[PDB]
Amino acid sequence: RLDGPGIWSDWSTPRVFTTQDVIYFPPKILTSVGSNVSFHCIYKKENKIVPSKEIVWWMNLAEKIPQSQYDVVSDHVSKVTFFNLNETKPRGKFTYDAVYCCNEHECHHRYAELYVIDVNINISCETDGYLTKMTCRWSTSTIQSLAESTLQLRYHRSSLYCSDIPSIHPISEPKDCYLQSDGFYECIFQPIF
Amino acid sequence: VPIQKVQDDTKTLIKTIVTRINDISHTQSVSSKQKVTGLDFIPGLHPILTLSKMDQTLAVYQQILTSMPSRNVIQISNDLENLRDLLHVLAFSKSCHLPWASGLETLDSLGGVLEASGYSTEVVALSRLQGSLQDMLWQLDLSPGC
Repeated sequence: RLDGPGIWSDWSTPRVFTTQDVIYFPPKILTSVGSNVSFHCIYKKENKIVPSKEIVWWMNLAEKIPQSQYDVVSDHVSKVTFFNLNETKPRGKFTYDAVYCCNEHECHHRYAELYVIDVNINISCETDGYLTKMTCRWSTSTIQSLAESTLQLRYHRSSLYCSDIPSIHPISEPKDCYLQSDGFYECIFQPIF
Repeated sequence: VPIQKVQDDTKTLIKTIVTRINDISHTQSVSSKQKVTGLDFIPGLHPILTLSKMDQTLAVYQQILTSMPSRNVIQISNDLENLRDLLHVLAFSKSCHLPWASGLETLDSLGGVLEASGYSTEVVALSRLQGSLQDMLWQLDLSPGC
């Protein structure tokens, strides 16, 4: 008890956590096309931290990352910077890129996952002939490759007009959209401003 | 049992499996010879001089492939089984007694790698399988012995 002469409770059951042999931080990155992503790693060799000079990066165990992207933040941790990222092509079931940081030629099994999915969804809105409701339709062609993904239309209503540069608003409202026979989701705003 | 026909069928089966692995795009870009730590248990390129070594190698590969959920891999496992049977009939035609290879007793460790990193295990296992098949095919004319 925080206030007063409280009595200490019994100790809880001890929890044991065992770590792996190579540290990637952050382990996974969700990003878009054209963004810059920095990955940091610490490599351990027989309970000894390898210096950042020996660390070499590879993409999906296929080709060595050029040393221009290599940066030494500290003597223990190395990092790589990716600029103007393109969409990662799906190689079989895996839709992400596995970036490996290794001690020289010899590499480790663990990696870092880079998910660059296509978020460019075109939404077209259209009002009825009596201007009573507005139906907005959008396609799902670029999102069929990812399972367990939930799609929700979020809209923010301004008091007057549209800004010159649209932006994500922290306060937003969900919209109920229904899939049609043609593969397009339609959401009906009634009444409309 | 025609020895020559079995040998030619064995050759064709090997090329077939190699092509199957070729179809798997992610495997092609990965270096077969390159070493990755943790996968060491997988029987990669280390001189496979004899028929008994080939049999145990294929047995281990079948055992590893069986555990991984993939449609292509199941067919590859079946082809490997047929390959082993072909090697056994050839070993019989050569008056050799091949004991039926058990897989690796040491699979209690493979689970960990499959859980932590499926992608690495799959790409390495496939590329090393392709490599092992290629040296086996090279050596099959050299008059392999038991």
